[PDB]
Amino acid sequence: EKAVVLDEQAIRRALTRIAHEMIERNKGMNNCILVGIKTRGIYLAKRLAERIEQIEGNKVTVGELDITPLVKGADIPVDITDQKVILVDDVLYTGRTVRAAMDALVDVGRPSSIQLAVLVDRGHRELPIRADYIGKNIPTSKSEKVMVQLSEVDGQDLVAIYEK
Amino acid sequence: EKAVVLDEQAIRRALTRIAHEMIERNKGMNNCILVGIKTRGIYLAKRLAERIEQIEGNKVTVGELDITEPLVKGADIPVDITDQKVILVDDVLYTGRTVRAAMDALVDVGRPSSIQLAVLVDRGHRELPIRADYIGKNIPTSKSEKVMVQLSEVDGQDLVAIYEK
Repeated sequence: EKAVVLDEQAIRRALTRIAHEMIERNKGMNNCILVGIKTRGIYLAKRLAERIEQIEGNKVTVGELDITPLVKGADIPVDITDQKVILVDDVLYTGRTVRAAMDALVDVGRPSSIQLAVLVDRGHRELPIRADYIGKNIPTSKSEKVMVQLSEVDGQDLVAIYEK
Repeated sequence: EKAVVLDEQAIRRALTRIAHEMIERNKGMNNCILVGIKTRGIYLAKRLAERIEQIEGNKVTVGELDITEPLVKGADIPVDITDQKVILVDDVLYTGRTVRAAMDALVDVGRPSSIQLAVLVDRGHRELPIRADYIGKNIPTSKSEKVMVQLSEVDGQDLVAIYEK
């Protein structure tokens, strides 16, 4: 059983607000790198970069990590040394994918700091990891599953909760 | 320049409240392991263990990670942590970089079911998306300030101070 809890318009509004918060907290996002995780993180990062560029007239670099968890691959097209990185995640749940991402980036890139932006936080963390920017908090039971669909890969924009 | 911002009594009152939150969130703390970090984290863990035991009548296992860029020197955790709840105990949370390394050191020894973080003081200025689950006191600071915890077991008295640049 499935329920739609954010529709396209809710997703658009959340991303616009997150982009504003990124401009407020990171001096207009000059020199700060967005790194997507999971399949849909990179597409969220690109959407954010576009919103920021439409305001600041600058270029916001987007990279990605390929994580199962094990970091199996990466594409980060600038040197992140001493730079601000923001991880972009579709759904924050246990935090274990974020931890894998974080350890790889500190180890290989020596950024000055790493923040976390998520479209949805579904709670039930298993590590002391919290998002800095959040589209929507969505309370859940343990047995529920939260999924994000985006235009670029699934063909439409929505967030759904699935029951057991 | 130094300023005392928690005295012995404030520290005692903080630790009593954290022990209560730990009992509420972890089913009375049966089978949950406290792991201290840095020099004073282990002493804070033992104090918490004692307060939880005075209520529950149970045994709360205490372990330690030796961390000195943070480098993990070693560990002493006297039970298997697999599928168990671990709480890291930190004196001062600042950038989160020690806590990051500690989480790595745990996973080296074992595969806990979950890890939480209890800190006496949070001074802000994180550099990683790492936040404490239990907090004695939030102490706002400037970047250039330093926060230090003294405990009786090592320093000879209990206090928290801020040092200016």
